Amino acid sequence: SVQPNFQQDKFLGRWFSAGLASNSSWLREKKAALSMAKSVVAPATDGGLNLTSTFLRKNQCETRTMLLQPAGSLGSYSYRSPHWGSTYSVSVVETDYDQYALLYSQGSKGPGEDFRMATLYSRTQTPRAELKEKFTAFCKAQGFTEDTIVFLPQTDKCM
Repeated sequence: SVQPNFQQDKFLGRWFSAGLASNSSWLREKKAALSMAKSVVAPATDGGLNLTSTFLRKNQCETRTMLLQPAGSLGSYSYRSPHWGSTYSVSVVETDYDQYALLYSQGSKGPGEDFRMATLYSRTQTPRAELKEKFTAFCKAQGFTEDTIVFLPQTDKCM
């Protein structure tokens, strides 16, 4: 269920984490108390991607980097989390490269297999209405209910 003819080089660069849906209420709640700054997608050695997220947590700038290892079809990745004792499938399901990308993740190993999440990445920090609806429509088709779909607070700090 990857974006057809996915081109990794065009997915590189700056993105803003503008929305999320998840079946984990804990995760949604933790994320919403953060303020998202910017994300950066960079090439990784294994042929995949390094995803670096910058955010505000209790008024402090924080950064986290995740290695997205190539999995199957181009646009699909695996993320290993030692903390969660789990591996997650991560897929770029839909993107036009220059405005939005929709990512979908679910566990593939360990207790994390119970976990599902959709993310809206936008090239602009405030996405147009058309892009927000693209995200909500995707989330609804994937069985996320209305109150599990979150638009995330943003910040201009940390940059």
